[PDB]
Amino acid sequence: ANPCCSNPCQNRGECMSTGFDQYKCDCTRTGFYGENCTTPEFLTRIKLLLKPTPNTVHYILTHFKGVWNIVNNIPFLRSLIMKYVLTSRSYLIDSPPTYNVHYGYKSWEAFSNLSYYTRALPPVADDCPTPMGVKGNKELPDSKEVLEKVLLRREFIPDPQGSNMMFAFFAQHFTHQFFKTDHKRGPGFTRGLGHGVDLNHIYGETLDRQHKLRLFKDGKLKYQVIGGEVYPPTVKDTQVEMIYPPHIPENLQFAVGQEVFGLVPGLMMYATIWLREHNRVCDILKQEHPEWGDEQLFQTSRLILIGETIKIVIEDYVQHLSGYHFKLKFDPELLFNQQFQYQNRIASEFNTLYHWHPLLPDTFNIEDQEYSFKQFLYNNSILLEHGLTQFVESFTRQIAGRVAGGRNVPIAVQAVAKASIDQSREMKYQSLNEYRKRFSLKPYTSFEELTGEKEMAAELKALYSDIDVMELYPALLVEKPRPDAIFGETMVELGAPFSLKGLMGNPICSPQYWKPSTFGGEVGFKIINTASIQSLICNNVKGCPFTSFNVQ
Amino acid sequence: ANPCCSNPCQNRGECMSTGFDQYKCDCTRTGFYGENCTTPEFLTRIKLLLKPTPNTVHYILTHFKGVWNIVNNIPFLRSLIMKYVLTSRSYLIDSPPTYNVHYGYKSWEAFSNLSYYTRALPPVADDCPTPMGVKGNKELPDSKEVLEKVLLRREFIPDPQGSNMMFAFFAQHFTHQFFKTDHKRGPGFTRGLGHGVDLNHIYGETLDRQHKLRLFKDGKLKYQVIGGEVYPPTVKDTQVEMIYPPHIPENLQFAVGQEVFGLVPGLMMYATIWLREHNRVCDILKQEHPEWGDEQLFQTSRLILIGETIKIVIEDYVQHLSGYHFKLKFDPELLFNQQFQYQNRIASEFNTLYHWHPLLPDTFNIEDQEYSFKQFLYNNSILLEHGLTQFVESFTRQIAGRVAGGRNVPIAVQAVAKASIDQSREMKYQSLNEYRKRFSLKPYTSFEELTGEKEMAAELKALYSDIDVMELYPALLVEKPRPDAIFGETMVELGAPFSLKGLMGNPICSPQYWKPSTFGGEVGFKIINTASIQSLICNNVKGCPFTSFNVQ
Ligand code: HEM
Ligand code: HEM
Ligand SMILES: *[C@@H]1O[C@H](CO)[C@@H](O[C@@H]2O[C@H](CO)[C@@H](O)[C@H](O)[C@H]2NC(C)=O)[C@H](O)[C@H]1NC(C)=O
Ligand SMILES: *[C@@H]1O[C@H](CO)[C@@H](O[C@@H]2O[C@H](CO)[C@@H](O)[C@H](O)[C@H]2NC(C)=O)[C@H](O)[C@H]1NC(C)=O
Ligand SMILES: CCCCCCCCO[C@@H]1O[C@H](CO)[C@@H](O)[C@H](O)[C@H]1O
Ligand SMILES: CCCCCCCCO[C@@H]1O[C@H](CO)[C@@H](O)[C@H](O)[C@H]1O
Ligand SMILES: CCCCCCCCO[C@@H]1O[C@H](CO)[C@@H](O)[C@H](O)[C@H]1O
Ligand SMILES: CCCCCCCCO[C@@H]1O[C@H](CO)[C@@H](O)[C@H](O)[C@H]1O
Ligand SMILES: COc1ccc2cc([C@H](C)C(=O)O)ccc2c1
Ligand SMILES: COc1ccc2cc([C@H](C)C(=O)O)ccc2c1
Ligand SMILES: *[C@@H]1O[C@H](CO)[C@@H](O)[C@H](O)[C@H]1NC(C)=O
Ligand SMILES: *[C@@H]1O[C@H](CO)[C@@H](O)[C@H](O)[C@H]1NC(C)=O
Ligand SMILES: *[C@@H]1O[C@H](CO)[C@@H](O)[C@H](O)[C@H]1NC(C)=O
Ligand SMILES: *[C@H]1O[C@H](CO)[C@@H](O)[C@H](O)[C@H]1NC(C)=O
Ligand SMILES: [Cl-]
Ligand SMILES: [Cl-]
Repeated sequence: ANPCCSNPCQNRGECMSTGFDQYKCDCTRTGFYGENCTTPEFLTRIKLLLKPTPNTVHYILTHFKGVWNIVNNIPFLRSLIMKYVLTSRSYLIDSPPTYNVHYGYKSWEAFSNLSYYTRALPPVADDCPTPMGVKGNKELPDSKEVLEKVLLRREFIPDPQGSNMMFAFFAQHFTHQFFKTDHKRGPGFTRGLGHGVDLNHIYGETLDRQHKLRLFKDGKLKYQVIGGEVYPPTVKDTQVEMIYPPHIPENLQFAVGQEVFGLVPGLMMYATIWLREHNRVCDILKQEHPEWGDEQLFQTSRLILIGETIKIVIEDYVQHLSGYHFKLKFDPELLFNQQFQYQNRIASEFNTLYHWHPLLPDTFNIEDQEYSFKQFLYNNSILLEHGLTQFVESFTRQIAGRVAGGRNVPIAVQAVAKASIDQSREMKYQSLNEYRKRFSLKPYTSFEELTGEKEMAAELKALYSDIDVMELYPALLVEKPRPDAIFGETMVELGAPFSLKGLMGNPICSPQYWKPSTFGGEVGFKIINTASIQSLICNNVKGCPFTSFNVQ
Repeated sequence: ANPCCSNPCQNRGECMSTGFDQYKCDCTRTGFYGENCTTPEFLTRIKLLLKPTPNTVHYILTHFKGVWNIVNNIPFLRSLIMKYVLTSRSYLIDSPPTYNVHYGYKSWEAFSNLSYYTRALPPVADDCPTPMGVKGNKELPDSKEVLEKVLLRREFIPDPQGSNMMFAFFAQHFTHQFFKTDHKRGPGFTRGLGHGVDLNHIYGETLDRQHKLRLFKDGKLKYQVIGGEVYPPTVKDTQVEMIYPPHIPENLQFAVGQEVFGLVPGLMMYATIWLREHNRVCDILKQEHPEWGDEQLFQTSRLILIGETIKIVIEDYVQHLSGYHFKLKFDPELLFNQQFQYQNRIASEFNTLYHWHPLLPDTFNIEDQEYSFKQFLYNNSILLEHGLTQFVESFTRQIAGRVAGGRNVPIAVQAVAKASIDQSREMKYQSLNEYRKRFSLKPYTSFEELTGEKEMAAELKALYSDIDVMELYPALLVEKPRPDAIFGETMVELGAPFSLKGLMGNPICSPQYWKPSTFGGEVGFKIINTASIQSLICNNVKGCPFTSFNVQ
């Protein structure tokens, strides 16, 4: 019965009830006016005429490779373009943040309480007649039916962009520092109170956990040596709580910053690589600063690793998944003459869209072994048996699955996929098309337009009836991909703003931090500015195997 | 020991050790270069040449009233000047924040741990040969001797700016939402995790406390009615913890957001006024929104009261203490085309400088009574006996003491003033002159220059020996005042940056919050934009007595 249930205000106008059955739209700074903020100002009309579509911009970025090779070697132009990428994306994110699962209006509680994920769109109010507001049936379709018909994998569909298992596990490892759902409280709550790239998945969320993981000599993290190789220490040694099933013996209960990283050896591979990297940087800093104590060595190494992470995420990881011929750049100085907020709050919708389970293969192929999900999960003995070198060589060669395009979620994780649907509903997510509008995208007018195809589209129409009631999460996984691409339009145009804002919003990118002295001088600073996924592997994995996020 | 102990890097350059007995200065973005960041770039030379001193700017702002009267009535020019006041002041504050009591270098711990006050200047390292670094004697002078010789009141010295007890108690009430030292941890730690104007001193720091203070009908806060007058509810009724001696009568144990506010009736006066204001705003919003529930009424009223507070602080409180003929303005829109960070971390030095105990009179004069400190402390019966109307009338008439100029701290609070000195030392504060340099002020070259007189200067020279080892806090209280002013140069040039940044950094000032719908529509927004100390009192105090921050 909330008069704002229909989501009447357009173009980011805010709806407020003015009585039991009346509403008012606040069109402040939208560029539009009128009852529903749909009448454009003159300069807004000009902007809408000139603005190219995401599909047009994507086409330009993924063609003309010869022209981009030239542009990439003109620093002024590369800087200009990267600057526009950062600013245009970041403008789509509210900062300071606004809504959350419990607040569809701005409040001090929603602003101040860091235990909530924020919300890019407010929840559908509890008293609205339908799940999506006023459109659709009284109940959304059975999530098991949605899952089985259009999400579950029949035959494995490989990623045409050539993403590999190094990419899949990097995505999981990296994102799991800021997607840490507090299941005790609910799906709209997080345990990652840093709300970004703080490397708590290496160092621990709390000071007591950090201190249990630290050696307190030379800035270093605790470790063990097994057959001459460095691995994280044990739960027994450190008293650091981890999630393991009872059958895992004490010697295989590795303790790392993030309590869930014993789940799969792919996570423990990266946990081990980053642990080694921290201790490597400690050695470098000690060489430069014989006068420094353990605490400053530890803290400075952490800041360097934060920098390395952001560098690799932009110039290797995002570079790869983007598919662009343009060479992306990690350069905080690009924002120093721009309006930009050095802060971030993690959005629930960002968490939801990043459930990239179709990346996962049917089996995990290491050396000449093909491990099932059941064999792979909670099995660090696989890591010890093969070693990091073989893990990297094998993961670099193994292709990942396509995320968009439908029917590619492995059956082994069907319950996780269903949970993503169900939890979106619990959190009262607005529809796909509302989210499309929120990120300046044209609403889909049919299910065939969404999928680019007839079969799944017809299945969805029978389930949902109205395209305006289609849900965000399943839509991301069935969406028509870009040509030979891993993702469709909605994934990129939502994903990119959340991602780049989260990376550049870090305080190390602010002008008072982005200085050599922050990182122990020019040598420390250069570790950040020259970091890559290859360098990380080369320095910390025996033999310096070749690696990349693309299969060969 | 540490080669950075002498504070060699100038002009906000950062010092890093490069060995046991060698340092480097990082002059990045300072405008200077060379070993100590003292060689200016050409543009810096020009800016230095043209830039007027604070004393010259203060002169211009406090003279030429006829010209300012014209300026104040030309909106474009008033906006231009206020914009420059906000941006030039805020530029002096590091945001995101950097140092704290435990970290003299940037670290993730210092950035992320909200339990610390931040630091405008890093602490003097523990292994430095002297308290201030390398200058001065091995120990600072006896703090009791400094207190007695130059701080303690002989005869009451009234404020020549005419500040009254409404002003004094407003300062105390307002600032104690963000100065809440966690004495269990130490003077460098805070319990005010909002780090700004969140009105926790009305609503409680934690959700548990807030919920005990709330009525859960119509958005309102609980209250009691004594002699037909509204007062805060009791500790017994609410179960909220307050600090009171055990003998205080049950009905006089008033429970409010801030646990210390039973300390003096002056604080409880403002607590009662704001409580009434919250409930008054609830009534207004209920009339506008009969469809709204208790939670939205409560939250929206809180946001409105935050706005009212910022409005009153700038346009009444700061306006008064500034002494300027220019009419200051609370207008978030002034910053929308500027680079500005909507965040704040409370600085330890801001806490220290705001210990304005000389404001306090020898006795508290209400109606025909003159209460001693002993009679006034923890004595809410005084408030009940006289009533709010009489409190306002009396405190509007009673003059407060001068803060600068020396020898005006009442002996009744001598232990608090001594603690301010001792805790500054414990927190390893750098010297007055280092702080002056940090805020673009010229170092004092003698004690006579500091005080503008001979007697106190001579006592200080005998105690401290070197002007470069004079301490910040006692210096603020002995500094030569501006002509017929309450403060000297150092108080204004340090206080203003911290103050204005804390006010404008609030999320309600950000573009996504600063719109009518945030506050329940134009009716709510108007409450903020028309707020004043006179209207606060008129709306909530029987008989609408005249009030002001200056004696008439
Ligand atoms: C390696 C095999 C994997 C397994 C066995 C697995 C399993 C799971 C499970 C059981 C959950 C909890 C779901 C719930 O709350 O009910 C989860 C959450 C999640 N997964 Fe995976 N997953 C895997 C790989 C990946 C990959 C490659 C990604 C790509 C980024 C990913 C992204 C996520 C995200 C973002 C969450 C939400 C985390 C949170 O909110 O705490 N997962 N996964
Ligand atoms: C009215 C009588 C007042 C009394 C009896 C009083 C007493 C005290 C006491 C006992 C403390 C705690 C000291 C400590 O534990 O280290 C304190 C702190 C403080 N006082 Fe006052 N004071 C009064 C008025 C004022 C006024 C008018 C101001 C003006 C702003 C003020 C500013 C402060 C500040 C900023 C603190 C530090 C708060 C914190 O960090 O927790 N006080 N005062
Ligand atoms: C942030 O919000 C959550 C949700 O309201 C708070 O968690 C609740 O706190 C209340 C009051 O203490 C408890 O009674 C509930 O059991 C908590 N859990 C819920 C409702 O999920 C949390 O306290 C808030 N955090 C802060 C810092 O205030
Ligand atoms: C913020 O920093 C303080 C100071 O280091 C932390 O408090 C300490 O916590 C450690 C580890 O639990 C204890 O050994 C000390 O007793 C505490 N010291 C003091 C002075 O209180 C605090 O835990 C940090 N807060 C957060 C959120 O990490
Ligand atoms: C020639 C390529 C220039 C690089 C800029 C493109 C980076 C992504 O630019 C995006 O394009 C979309 C459609 O115009 C907009 O909706 C987004 O706000 C914008 O960030
Ligand atoms: C005529 C003055 C109108 C402009 C208002 C200026 C408000 C105070 O401006 C201050 O002046 C100081 C001395 O120049 C500077 O050091 C500070 O950075 C600046 O904020
Ligand atoms: C356009 C008008 C410019 C006139 C500016 C008057 C400058 C007054 O400058 C003087 O500077 C001294 C600095 O120590 C202070 O002690 C004096 O109080 C102050 O009057
Ligand atoms: C309220 C005063 C309590 C402390 C006073 C004793 C400390 C001695 O301090 C002295 O006080 C004299 C009298 O004011 C001054 O003439 C001297 O300059 C000063 O050194
Ligand atoms: C989380 O998912 C994504 C998907 C696509 C992205 C594309 C881009 C490029 C650089 C872009 O078009 O902005 C960035 C981040 C992205 C994150
Ligand atoms: C906390 O103590 C102060 C003292 C002086 C101030 C002056 C000003 C004016 C407007 C200024 O010169 O900026 C603002 C705030 C101030 C706070
Ligand atoms: C505003 O939207 C409503 C429904 O959302 C529609 O009926 C109405 O016509 C719109 N008003 C205008 C003036 O366009
Ligand atoms: C764990 O992996 C090993 C190989 O390292 C494999 O032989 C074993 O079967 C796995 N454990 C389980 C429970 O499947
Ligand atoms: C408290 O105030 C009352 C007047 O309201 C006064 O008579 C009494 O002396 C005071 N109590 C104490 C303990 O000083
Ligand atoms: C700073 O370096 C200068 C060189 O210009 C040197 O003369 C001076 O001694 C240094 N600083 C100090 C602490 O004197
Ligand atoms: Cl990302
Ligand atoms: Cl202030």
